[PDB]
Amino acid sequence: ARTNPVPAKVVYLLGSDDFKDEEIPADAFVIYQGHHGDKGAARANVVLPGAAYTEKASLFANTEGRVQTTRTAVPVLGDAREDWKIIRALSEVVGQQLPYDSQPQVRARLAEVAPHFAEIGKAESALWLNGQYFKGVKDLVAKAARSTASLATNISNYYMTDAISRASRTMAKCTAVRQQ
Amino acid sequence: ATAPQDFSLAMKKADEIYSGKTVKAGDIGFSAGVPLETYNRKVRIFCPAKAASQSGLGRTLHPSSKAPQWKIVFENLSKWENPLMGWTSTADPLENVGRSTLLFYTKEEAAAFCAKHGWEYVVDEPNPRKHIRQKRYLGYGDNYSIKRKGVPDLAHLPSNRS
Amino acid sequence: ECYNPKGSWFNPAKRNWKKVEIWQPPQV
Amino acid sequence: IKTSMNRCIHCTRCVRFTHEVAGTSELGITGRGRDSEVGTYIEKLHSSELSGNVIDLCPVGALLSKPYAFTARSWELKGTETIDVSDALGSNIKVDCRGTEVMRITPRLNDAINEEWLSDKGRFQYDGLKRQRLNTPLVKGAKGLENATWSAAFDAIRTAIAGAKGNELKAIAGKLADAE
Amino acid sequence: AWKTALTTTFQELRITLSQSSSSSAGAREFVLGQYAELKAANPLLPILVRESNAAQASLTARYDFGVEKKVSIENDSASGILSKLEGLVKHGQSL
Amino acid sequence: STLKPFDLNANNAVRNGPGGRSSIGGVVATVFGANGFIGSYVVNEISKRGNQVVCPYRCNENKVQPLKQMGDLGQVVLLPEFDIHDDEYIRRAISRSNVVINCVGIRQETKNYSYKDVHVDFPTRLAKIVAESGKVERFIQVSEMGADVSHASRRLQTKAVGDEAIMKYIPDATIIRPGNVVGIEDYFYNNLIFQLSYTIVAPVINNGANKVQPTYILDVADAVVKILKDKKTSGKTYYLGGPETLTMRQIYDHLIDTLRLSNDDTVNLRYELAKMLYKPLDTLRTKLPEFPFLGFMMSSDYAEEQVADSVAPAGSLGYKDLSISPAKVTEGLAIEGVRFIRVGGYD
Amino acid sequence: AEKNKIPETVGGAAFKGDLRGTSAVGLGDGLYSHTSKWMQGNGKSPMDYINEVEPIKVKGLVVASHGSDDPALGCPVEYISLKGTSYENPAVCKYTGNRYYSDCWKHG
Ligand SMILES: NC(=O)C1=CN([C@@H]2O[C@H](COP(=O)(O)OP(=O)(O)OC[C@H]3O[C@@H](n4cnc5c(N)ncnc54)[C@H](OP(=O)(O)O)[C@@H]3O)[C@@H](O)[C@H]2O)C=CC1
Ligand code: SF4
Ligand SMILES: [Zn+2]
Repeated sequence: ARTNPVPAKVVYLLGSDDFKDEEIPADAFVIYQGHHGDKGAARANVVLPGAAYTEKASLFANTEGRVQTTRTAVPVLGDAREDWKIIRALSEVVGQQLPYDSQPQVRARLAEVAPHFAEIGKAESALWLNGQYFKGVKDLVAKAARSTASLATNISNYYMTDAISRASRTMAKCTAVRQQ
Repeated sequence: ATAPQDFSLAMKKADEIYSGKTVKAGDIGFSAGVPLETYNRKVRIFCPAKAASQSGLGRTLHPSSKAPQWKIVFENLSKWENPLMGWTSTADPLENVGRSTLLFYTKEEAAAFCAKHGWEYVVDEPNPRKHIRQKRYLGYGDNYSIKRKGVPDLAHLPSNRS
Repeated sequence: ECYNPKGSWFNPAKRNWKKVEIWQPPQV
Repeated sequence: IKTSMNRCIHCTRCVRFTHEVAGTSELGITGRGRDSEVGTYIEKLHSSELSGNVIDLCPVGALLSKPYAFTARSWELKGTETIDVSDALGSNIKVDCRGTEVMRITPRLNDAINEEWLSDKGRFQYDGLKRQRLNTPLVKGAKGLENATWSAAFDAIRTAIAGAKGNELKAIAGKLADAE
Repeated sequence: AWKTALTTTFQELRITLSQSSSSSAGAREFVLGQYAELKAANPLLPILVRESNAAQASLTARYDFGVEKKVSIENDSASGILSKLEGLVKHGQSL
Repeated sequence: STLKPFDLNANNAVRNGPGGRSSIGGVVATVFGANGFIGSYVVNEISKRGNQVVCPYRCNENKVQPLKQMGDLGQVVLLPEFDIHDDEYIRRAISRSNVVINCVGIRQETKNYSYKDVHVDFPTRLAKIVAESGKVERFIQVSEMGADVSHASRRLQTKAVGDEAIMKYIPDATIIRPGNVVGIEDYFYNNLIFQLSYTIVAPVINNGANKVQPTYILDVADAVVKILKDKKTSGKTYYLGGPETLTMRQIYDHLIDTLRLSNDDTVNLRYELAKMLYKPLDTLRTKLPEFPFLGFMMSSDYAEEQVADSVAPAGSLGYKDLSISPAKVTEGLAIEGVRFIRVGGYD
Repeated sequence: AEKNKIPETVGGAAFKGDLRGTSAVGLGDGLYSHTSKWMQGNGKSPMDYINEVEPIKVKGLVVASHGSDDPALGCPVEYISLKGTSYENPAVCKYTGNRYYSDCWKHG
């Protein structure tokens, strides 16, 4: 993919409402999977409803890498489903059926791909291999050029940074109060 | 932590005098007579954390607490609104039983109960609470220490000025 | 036939007591 | 922040938090004796993004949450312990729900990650979980995105994927996508 | 020679190992000595080194269309690790 | 088994719950003729699954009492004053409804209403009113199997003409065409029993040669549900005949056997004689009110429909297309009702 | 418009530009006003009643409010600060909604 960029013909958005506009070639078939209607859903040929973090039991990794898990606080709304179930059902439909058919099997697949995912709630130390990596990428780091940009945050407004915050009325009032 | 020194004394004593006969896991669930699909439900064994609004330690696992604090809870299921009156409708028989009545002193007790009935369970230990103040404000004296701005510089003294 | 709940068929503006607003797709 | 200073017992938790932790140093006890009062002497609005924590720190309801005002009582709410996806800190939270509605979000103790503090975005973004929600599968037509069943959307995705091949299929993951 | 050919053969390479264990000592020697050379030969190839305390050492290669072959690398010297990776490359050639 | 959705547009949004009484089904139904034998079971099936049923009825509180129990609070809506000639009431009845079922029919003529009104005018008028709305997605009309334009009986001819009018206005309507329906409140076995027991002689048109395919009421009620759960069924007529084809003589004999009647009370009132005995009595019916003494059996139309074979056409849609196995009407639960009367160990 | 407006408070017992604490009731139906959610008619609302009542002048910097005239037949006793209050901007009893204002702070 990096060596030979190919104009995408079908783009799958897994909750991505912050994509750069050049990411979709504007003639691609876009599948948006997510729980709020935003820039992603507007540019979708098919929209697949999914549960939110309050409605699903899902795994997230911290900036420290500690694996933590959500619980289903409230039930799923309407004809929406858990996202992994949606992808596995689509896999059966398209003719490439995925091995897992239950949440623990998905967690076992996560444990296989990365062992720390089995250790929920515990941060696993990292072997210091950063120097060997930079010794590996010698030619590439030389390939990288210099840019006329200064090191600064990409967060313009803190209260709105994701689709949930953008929908929130309270965050909008906070932003208006700061901008007055 | 010392002792309740009340009816709980005889309660614990009845516990240690008596014991239960061992049975294979799940056998009692058949004796219970409930629908067998009940045991297909998954169990989470956890102790509630402290509410952020209040500073009492009773609900937490603390030596002050003398009440059972480990709950068996079942996963949340579908809930809807009554078309006529907007009431919250449900079809889950086990909605409130675990939160309301299934209280255990120790995690192993709840695990034993779940294994006896045949419920698959995942035990979640509470995040440890350590009552350790930071070094900056370790004590009341530290509030008015020289740490705030350093030792007072005496270069303002009239002798030092002149 | 004077008093009925607001979710009744008889009610002029019948109420579906849904607590979530649903996204309306853009036109065309 | 909603204020009822009549209910204020003159502890100094809000002032100590605003000074030591938040570091905006806006609140203080102005006055002497019984008419001593807590708050900004001028008309000022609390600027820290940790502003919500004073509400939890307040023992006697003098500082209260304006979004969560007169909406519910404590005994009515079922609390589920989950994590905050607002940022990569993974702040540990307790989501309080009545029926199918999330009513409020409050932090949990985890000395490892969030001592007991929660940012304002995470605390007050539950409002945007009721708005602009996706409930049903949508498939595009000449009339726009329209209601469709799960099977029809999967059929459309199958017809779309059949055309694409290899790197023509592209995936973009969002900020809130989970590991599974 | 064959180290150049990992990119053409493998879509990704995973090295699972234990952070501190006697079984994973050979894997640790392999990763801290040859990972830089393998990356230098195959810059754009993703070689993912993932570790946990109770993790069991393994060497997994994903070929085109999701075919994955896992090779256990436990209690094997760093040279044996290299041989096992060569065998993985040959298996990829067979496909 | 996996529950299948009611194939109605935007059902996925509204539907919620297990599918029971307290669950929400996205079907609001206006069942005309709800208080009737066929209509009550259809109302029961639709309302059982959490759906809302609007039941227009001619003022009669005691007749519509069973429909009150059918559904949860606010689900069964009973509209008090139904007239087939009143357009505004029909528009009000189907205002919120996305499916309309028409079970309104008369077995006999009276002075107030003739066959042509009920079986022709009402379907056409209702078809226009449903067509103008657009919210209604599914339309189901219930008719007899033997209904044909070239039929001697006026009832079965007017029914077919009304069905054709419905097909003209709504092209996507489904015409359910069950046979003689057997049930506890049916007019088939109950009338046959009353004929055998409280009548001086049981006249049988010809020798019972006419073939029939009786079906149980629960099967037709389930067939309605299967019609509504599939959109591919729209625009098609389904001949819901029973599992077994039986001549009328066999049914009379088997009723005599099950009831353990002393002997055969049936007589041979061949055709061309009923056509002279009942022909004036039809003119008598059209000028007099509803009278219990004479009805249904004592008409020339009944004799004309009992000289033909009311059986499903060979090439035709039926229960198999709906994946239903019809239960036999001569054995099992279907026949319990006649069984309670007498079985020879009884009284 | 009301579908994308921020819930706001008029400010009789609150401030002119604050957020209004809101539940999700009526969000599906499309109602965004407090009275619309529970009253389906076109009659006068109790808020319209309480607005019609006028603020009452009192002497002092604190007024005792019992809601009704008899203390034990109304709201709990409440002490309301009259400082910085005028006819245009009166103090409010939270239980009853009565409005009060005083000129004593201006040394009168
Ligand atoms: N043997 C059977 O039961 C079979 C029946 N069918 C057909 O199904 C339909 C109904 O079956 P069934 O229920 O047995 O017949 P019913 O007479 O038992 O039901 C008739 C319904 O239509 C209503 N109705 C009749 N005339 C009028 C009118 N002029 N104005 C308003 N409402 C009226 C009746 O209400 P009220 O009680 O006030 O008249 C009753 O609710 C008939 O068309 C019949 O041919 C199909 C196959 C076999
Ligand atoms: S924390 Fe609450 S009670 Fe304490 S001074 Fe601040 S407002 Fe008053
Ligand atoms: Zn008062």
